[PDB]
Amino acid sequence: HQLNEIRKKYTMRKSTIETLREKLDQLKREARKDVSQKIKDIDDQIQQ
Amino acid sequence: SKINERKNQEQAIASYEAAKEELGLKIEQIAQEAQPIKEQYDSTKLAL
Repeated sequence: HQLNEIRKKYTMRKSTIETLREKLDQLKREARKDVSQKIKDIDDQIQQ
Repeated sequence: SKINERKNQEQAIASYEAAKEELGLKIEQIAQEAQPIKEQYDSTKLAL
């Protein structure tokens, strides 16, 4: 069971990298959305 | 997994708070140095 727990720790490391990948995906999505909104707002302010 | 996510988020928040405190001191000193420049500009404008 300790060896199985070590395999579970490896799977948990894979879960942590999956959590990292989902966090990177959400971070990139929020970052692109905010940067696009900010660029549009800055362009609108510059046009005004 | 959620405790680890919260821990890294809390570490980022602590880094942001430390940056906020140091940046607040930096802006305070920058304003203190900038005020004489504004006074010199006003005196130069009045002389001109």
